[PDB]
Amino acid sequence: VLNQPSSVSGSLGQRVSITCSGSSSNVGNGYVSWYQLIPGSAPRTLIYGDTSRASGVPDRFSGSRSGNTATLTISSLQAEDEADYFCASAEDSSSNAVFGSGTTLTVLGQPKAAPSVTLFPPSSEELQANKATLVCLISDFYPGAVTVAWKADSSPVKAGVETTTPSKQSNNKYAASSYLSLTPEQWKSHRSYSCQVTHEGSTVEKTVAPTEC
Amino acid sequence: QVQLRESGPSLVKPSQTLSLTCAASGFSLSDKAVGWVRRAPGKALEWLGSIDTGGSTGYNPGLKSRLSITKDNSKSQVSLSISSVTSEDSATYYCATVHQKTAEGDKTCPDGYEHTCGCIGGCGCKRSACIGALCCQASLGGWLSDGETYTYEFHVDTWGQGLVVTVSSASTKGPSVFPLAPSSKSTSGGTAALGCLVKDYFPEPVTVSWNSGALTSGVHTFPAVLQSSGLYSLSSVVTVPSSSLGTQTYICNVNHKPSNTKVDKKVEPKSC
Repeated sequence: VLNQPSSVSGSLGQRVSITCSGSSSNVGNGYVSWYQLIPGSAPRTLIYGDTSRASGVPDRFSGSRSGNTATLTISSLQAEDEADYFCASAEDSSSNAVFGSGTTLTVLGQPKAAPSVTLFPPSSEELQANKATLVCLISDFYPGAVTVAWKADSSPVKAGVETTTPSKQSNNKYAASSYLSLTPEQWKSHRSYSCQVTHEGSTVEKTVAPTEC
Repeated sequence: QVQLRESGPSLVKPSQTLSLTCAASGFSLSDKAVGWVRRAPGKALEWLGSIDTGGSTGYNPGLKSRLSITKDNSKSQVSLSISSVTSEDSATYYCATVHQKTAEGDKTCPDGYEHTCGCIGGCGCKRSACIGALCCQASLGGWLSDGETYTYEFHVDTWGQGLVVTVSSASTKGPSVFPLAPSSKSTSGGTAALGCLVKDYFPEPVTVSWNSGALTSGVHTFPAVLQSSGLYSLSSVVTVPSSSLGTQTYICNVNHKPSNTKVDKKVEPKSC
């Protein structure tokens, strides 16, 4: 495995560099490639032959090499550049490729975006299947870190809660979802249930009630 | 355009053989080499192997004993088999066109070194600071560039979309699809969010479209949660005019290929 830093950070509009260290039998052979893996999207070839930009790669991505350490340099950093970056190089065979350990890029200076919360009650169909799921959908927020708490009436609920780790949407904002699984009896017996979404010190609470149909 | 499509089971039992297939389009398998690459959750890209235009295969040496790549130019397919898999083999699997070339004659000297022919024995590379005809000796950090300087070029050209594969002893489960109808208080003025709940399926992945793909704007399909039960759930919502919640047809198209399940769930408006 080629050695890369675990993570790097650069501010918006500025420039960051990611190194790729190996031996004279891989990186030294002078044909290093670079790949961009954005969460959810297919990998993208950035650089090949140390410095040649692949088809469609903007000029902002620059590759270089000195000896057994290659470097990817990203300039005019944009939020869309956050991704896992991997280098690669053949080793003793054109059909024996070695990848780097990967580097996570954090673009700094991105402004706060507050979450929008949509809470759905259990459908009538699910209740007839003798199940009940409350669905709390959380969209359009940055940074990708939320805490989700659930309330039955006004009492906290910890059992039956399943919450995703936030992941990045297409618009550079994050999405997350939280699910509360109940029996139809529990759902019907309470006056309401609440999803409380806390993001950057502020909490959005949405509430649903079995009485509403 | 060059396109690659992976197919095969998204679920394999431990110790079984995982077999995938890559469908080519936009080129001939007799013109480009095709290779396989996988990324396990959280880990780094890992090379698997490739088969060049001549049907000759190269593999990851640590995995070679368990790998096997075949090709049929006629059907325009590339296959991959991995034997005796375990949880370690759960990953997204890509096929891709790859560049592979062995080059010779690279007598260029690295940075900090200088090409010279005034060495004992002819031409080579010396440290730029070294002075004398012995600077191409190992004792002085140089070398003679005599004969065979084979350099190997590799890079992935066009990446496939990637097939999710889970290796587990847990059994498949098709999803329960439930409508997510907005009520009279959950709207958002001139628009409203309606959706579908895709509950308790195993393994990944699931896809959702709306109205057979004719409705794309305002569609937001959320990533799945992995529940303590080992089952997955995800939701997909679309934002539409509130005026049309009860006059326009809205249907989510759920596809869970691992269980061979498709559901078209028509979402009706709630009364209150």
